[PDB]
Amino acid sequence: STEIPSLSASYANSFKIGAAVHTRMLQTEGEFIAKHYNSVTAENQMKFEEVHPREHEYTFEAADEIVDFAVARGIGVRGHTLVWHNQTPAWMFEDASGGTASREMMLSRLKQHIDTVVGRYKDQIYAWDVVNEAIEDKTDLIMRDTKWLRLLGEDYLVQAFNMAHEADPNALLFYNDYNETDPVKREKIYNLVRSLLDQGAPVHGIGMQGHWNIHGPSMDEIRQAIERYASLDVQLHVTELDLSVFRHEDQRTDLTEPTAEMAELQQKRYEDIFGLFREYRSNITSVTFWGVADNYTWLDNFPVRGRKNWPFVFDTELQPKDSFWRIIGQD
Ligand SMILES: O[C@@H]1[C@@H](O)[C@H](NCc2ccc(Oc3ccccc3)cc2)C=C[C@H]1O
Repeated sequence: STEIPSLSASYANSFKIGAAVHTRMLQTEGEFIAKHYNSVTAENQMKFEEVHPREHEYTFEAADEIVDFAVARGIGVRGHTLVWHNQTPAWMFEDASGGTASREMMLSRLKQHIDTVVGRYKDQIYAWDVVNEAIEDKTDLIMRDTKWLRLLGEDYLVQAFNMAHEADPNALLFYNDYNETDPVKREKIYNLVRSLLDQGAPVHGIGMQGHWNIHGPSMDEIRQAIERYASLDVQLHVTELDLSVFRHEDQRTDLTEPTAEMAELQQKRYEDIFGLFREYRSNITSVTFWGVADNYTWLDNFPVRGRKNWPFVFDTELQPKDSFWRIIGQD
């Protein structure tokens, strides 16, 4: 579209290159997106609260527009989170008295939601994040204490995957999570999917969120996670990749642009990462960035409200950053 090669095309024989999108960027960044991405994920417009605000009311307008945009351009679409403890309306977990919904209610409601959401795009979504972030970060805790686990039951994951698989048996069903490289959590995610496959659950892939930063995880840590998850004979997708220039609970806030140090480390960081992905392209079939360009990122408001970040290879003006050129695939 100017002087830079299509990022997605440079990986056409390696793995998809995708981005998290929102309908608001389609009428302005649609061309840029179609040029550089052969996959898209709705950042939020396909989550439970966004498509099923009320029990008897579905609002698919936004998600439908994203799908029409992609499908008409040969662009793949990943469905994000059907079951997650966040961005899920309260009515789903409540009964008529405002009390907690029963197991039977949870099941019938989850069934209807899945059939409607997954069934709507039957054969159009190549991959669905069936369950998102079910494992704890606490060293001594395996399963995250959520309303799905409490009101539906310990088999809520098996339930979710089975219902989604019936709504569309051709879509790849993924289990998505973050801090997937941390040794302790890695083994928990590994044992989860492992146990699921053993139960006969239709889980075909593990989603490595990739919410990393210019300081970690290291190459070796990512390498072990890759090989570990891959050994399960499932596909691996990097679903929400971003490299924050800030660390956890970062105290810095006077930055209008990355420092020279940040820019240098991020550039080298992206190079090493995609170098690693190419090495494992046999296991990785899709790599999605949680955003299009630095002009917008969910990180600008999380975990610090109003703190600008620049975690992508494209800058605020949609121009390729130095990291872009170091990430161009070999096809
Ligand atoms: O849907 C994605 C989601 O999967 C992602 N998880 C990453 C993540 C998970 C937990 C987390 O931890 C906290 C959550 C709330 C409050 C404090 C910490 C921080 C990031 C975030 C972006 C969303 O668009």
